[PDB]
Amino acid sequence: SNAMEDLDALWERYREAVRAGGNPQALYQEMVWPALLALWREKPRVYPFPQAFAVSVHTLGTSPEATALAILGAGAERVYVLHTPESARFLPRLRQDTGKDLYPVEIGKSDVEAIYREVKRLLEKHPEVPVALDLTSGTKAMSAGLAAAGFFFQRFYPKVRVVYVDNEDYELRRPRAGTEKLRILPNPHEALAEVDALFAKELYGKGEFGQAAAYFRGMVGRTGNQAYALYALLAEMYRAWRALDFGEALKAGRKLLGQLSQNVWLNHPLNARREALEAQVALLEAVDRFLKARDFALKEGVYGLARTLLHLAQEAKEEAAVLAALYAYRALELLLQERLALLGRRPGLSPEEAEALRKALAELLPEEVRLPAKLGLLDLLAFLRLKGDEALGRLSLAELRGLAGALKGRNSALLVHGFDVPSPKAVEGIARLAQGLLQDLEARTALGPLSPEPVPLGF
Amino acid sequence: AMEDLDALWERYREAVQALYQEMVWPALLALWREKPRVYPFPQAFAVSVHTLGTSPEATALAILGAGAERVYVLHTPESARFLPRLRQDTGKDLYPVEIGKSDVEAIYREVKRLLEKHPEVPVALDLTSGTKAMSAGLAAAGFFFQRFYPKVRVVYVDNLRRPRAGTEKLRILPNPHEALAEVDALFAKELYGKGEFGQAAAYFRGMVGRTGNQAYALYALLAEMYRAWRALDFGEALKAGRKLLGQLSQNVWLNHPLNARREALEAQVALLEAVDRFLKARDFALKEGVYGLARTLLHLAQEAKEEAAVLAALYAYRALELLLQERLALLGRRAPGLSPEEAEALRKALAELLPEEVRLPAKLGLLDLLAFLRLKGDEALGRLSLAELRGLAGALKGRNSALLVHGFDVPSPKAVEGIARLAQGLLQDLEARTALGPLSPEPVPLGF
Ligand code: NI
Ligand code: NI
Ligand code: NI
Ligand code: NI
Ligand code: NI
Ligand code: NI
Repeated sequence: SNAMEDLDALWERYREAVRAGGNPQALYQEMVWPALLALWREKPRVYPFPQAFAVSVHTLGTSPEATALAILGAGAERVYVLHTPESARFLPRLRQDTGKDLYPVEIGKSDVEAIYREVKRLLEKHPEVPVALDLTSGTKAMSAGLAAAGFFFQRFYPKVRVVYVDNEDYELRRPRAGTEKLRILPNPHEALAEVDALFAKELYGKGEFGQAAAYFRGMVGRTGNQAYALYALLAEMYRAWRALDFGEALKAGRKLLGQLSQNVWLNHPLNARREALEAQVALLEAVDRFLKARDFALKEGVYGLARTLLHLAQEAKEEAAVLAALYAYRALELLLQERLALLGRRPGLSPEEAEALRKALAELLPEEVRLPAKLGLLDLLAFLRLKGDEALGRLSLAELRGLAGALKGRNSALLVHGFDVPSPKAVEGIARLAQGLLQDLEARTALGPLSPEPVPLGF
Repeated sequence: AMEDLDALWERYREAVQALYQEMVWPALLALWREKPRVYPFPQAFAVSVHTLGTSPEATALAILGAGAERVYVLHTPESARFLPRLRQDTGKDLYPVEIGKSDVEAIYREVKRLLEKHPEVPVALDLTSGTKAMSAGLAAAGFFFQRFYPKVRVVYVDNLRRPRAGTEKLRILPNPHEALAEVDALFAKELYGKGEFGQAAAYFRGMVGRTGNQAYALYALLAEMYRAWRALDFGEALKAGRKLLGQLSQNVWLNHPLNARREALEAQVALLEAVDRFLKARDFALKEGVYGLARTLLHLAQEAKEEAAVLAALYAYRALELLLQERLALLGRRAPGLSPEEAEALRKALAELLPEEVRLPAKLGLLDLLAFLRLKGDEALGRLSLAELRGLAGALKGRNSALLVHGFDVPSPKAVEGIARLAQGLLQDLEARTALGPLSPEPVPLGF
């Protein structure tokens, strides 16, 4: 590699020329710079891994040489030079040492805002190709602004990379001739493994449990730390729980508690809220078992199911009305059914009862109106309240008559058997009624801490 | 105090580098000590972190300017020889931390540790001194961590051959969003790409509020149309689509990027119109609205298949039910159109499928409706293998048995999958018998 060799020889000759005592600036300009330029012309030195760039953008200040090296090292077809007004005079020489067509763009020395604007415009212009942002030359504000722009815009233009010419200083108070290397400045997200936890925590606070679980699981692979696995389990539980997959939720929670039990994890932050987690997993057990059993005697399973549905209805209430009404309807139906289970039957209708019920329903809304084989929602209200039901007897008639409209419409909704779009006031009425019943049932149940919200992550 | 510094600078230029030291330095120092000059708007800092390269003076002025009680100095091997002068000029004790000159990841690690140590106080990250990799690294770390430590700020000392002594200003470096409002736009696009249509709509609305441009109001109407569509509120979706279409008709917007997809857009809005008609009439003669409703429900089922299997089962059940009901409308029947020879024939058909004493409810269920439609030689259903009808029979019986309707079952993914495939075939058949236009399926690309 002769160019490299005759260059090292020129560096030692330079050493002796400055040891003799000449002004080393001109001795560098004549002795060294054309051989270094030659070395980078023939074979650009890039690290850590070689890359192809379609576009390169370069801040420019006092030192044209390093920018020339950076242009040659990125090897882009299209080249932009973000330069201060003073350094425009350097652009012909920059054009000559480099042999590229340059696109100059003038920027004030303190104008960081303009750096941001120029990067944004340039990425809108080149949105699908690898782009190199070279911060080597310029004021601290220009270079830091370019790096900050690159890393920020990587979120929307993932082929952007930030680069710079790393020079190592080695008597001769100057970088050694052949040691400069074009490097990629690593993104802080890339370079810090554990910061994924921050992202995960953020996503956990907003209830996006699946994505938080993904961040935790991948962090296990990257950093090799198994504590995050536990966090993953937790998020997955809350995902399966919110998805009404109670079996998957219970499985994940049991695995999590079994991990929290080992001595190796006694100091895991999740052990600080261990009581609440055991209460929640207990809820999951009760619900899973009640789903298998369909027995309305197990009050705790009915409670967990209904409460989960009501939580989902309240979360859907503003942006997904039809969904919300579906959830709320199933909750209220379950709760009324447990009320009936307090009595004898699930169908046990005597004719004195059937007649008295036609009376009750008729007086509510015409006694000719007929009653179906399985009891409706308002049907169920009338049968239970007709039997003086404590929480259903407390009902106000003003509310009752306005609910009556919503209660007939349960199977008639878009997502069950009909085409109704729900009236939001009807959704709120169903939800409020369901909530009062949920509270009465909660009173006659054996409950843990009763913590609705997911557990705080502890870090 | 500062006028005095100016007098010293004119006297400097007249007496004209060590004379910059002796003449000017302690007066500049003293100006920064007495009242530090911080811009654009001053503030207090609890923690200060400084990279240190070859220029200890600017770092001294930065340490004074930030006014922090705890000062961390991130220095190179060489830079250690500057630590006394720093302590002498600032009059502060310093926590030194050694770094390599291009060890950027050690800068990132240090900032991370220091922010874990000080999570709820204003922290100034000063990049004035250091290699390009050190300063760029500190700025990058500051802006990245700002999302999780909002009180972090990045700062720097802003500057004949020397800069005039009184003009140095400790400045706060803005992050890109602070300096460029329009990037909230980019955020919108990302949300729009992920399906969170409401948040995209709100973003575009705010952009109209600030920039005063109505094109982003068109984008907001687009996102709101898709949000209402996804929520199965076809009235509001039809509303927003109508208005937007009327705008893209107007001449003021002839170059709007959305017009670049108008042929798709129109079709979708027509679809909404059809659906609205159907929903008001409950009349299965309106084939277009049936197709639009069933297709929306099937898209929702597919997007919920992985994570929300219960919800996806509900969606797919409703789609399949609507499609079978339309197949029934072909024969001019509904839901009660039974005669005894037919009911018995269906008992024998169903029993042969699954024991010939089965009960048929008054109103037909999914499996009952399907077998009945075979008993009437309906074409699309008639070309099912008896094997796959046996394999679908279980999932077809659980129509009202699912957790989200009348029962408690969790779906097997094969059951939801098979019901969604059956409904898909019926949907293609109905697609032949409608004219819904170009009908691009996914949301139209924003066009920027
Ligand atoms: Ni040679
Ligand atoms: Ni990550
Ligand atoms: Ni979401
Ligand atoms: Ni919640
Ligand atoms: Ni039903
Ligand atoms: Ni989709």
